[PDB]
Amino acid sequence: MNIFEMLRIDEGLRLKIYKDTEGYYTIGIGHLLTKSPSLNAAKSELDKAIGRNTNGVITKDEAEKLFNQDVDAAVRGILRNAKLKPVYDSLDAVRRAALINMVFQMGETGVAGFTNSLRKLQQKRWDEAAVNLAKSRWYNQTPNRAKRVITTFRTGTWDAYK
Ligand SMILES: [Cl-]
Ligand SMILES: [Cl-]
Repeated sequence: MNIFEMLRIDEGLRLKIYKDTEGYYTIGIGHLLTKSPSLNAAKSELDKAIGRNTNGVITKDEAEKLFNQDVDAAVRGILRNAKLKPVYDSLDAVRRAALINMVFQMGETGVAGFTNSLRKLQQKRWDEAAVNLAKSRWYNQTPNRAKRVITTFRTGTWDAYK
């Protein structure tokens, strides 16, 4: 298992523009196009992102491409964030993937706000971090996915994904 497979399971794959769990226009493997309620804006962002007149539909290779760019960027965002980096550097590989998953979902900014949990992760207090992480809008809005990431941080295994 790896970050790519993990996220492909959490986000799924859709080749036509859809609305995500927050009602925002997205495409491919959880690639957010826009927070605007205009399908046109969405289509415009899509064209711009792929580099062609898409008409709201893309190919699988196209989706994979956005996915790679997006994973790459999440990592880079982590490495550039003063709050995130130290945590990521302290973690094992399985656990790093869970952090990446959260940043991909909520952005660097969002995750950087989980101060208490971040501290607990840094300290390697697995159970305590899991409990704190669960006290969040994130958990309450997407509990199944949140449960999987949380278990992942708790166990340092891919169990939640097999
Ligand atoms: Cl892009
Ligand atoms: Cl969920």
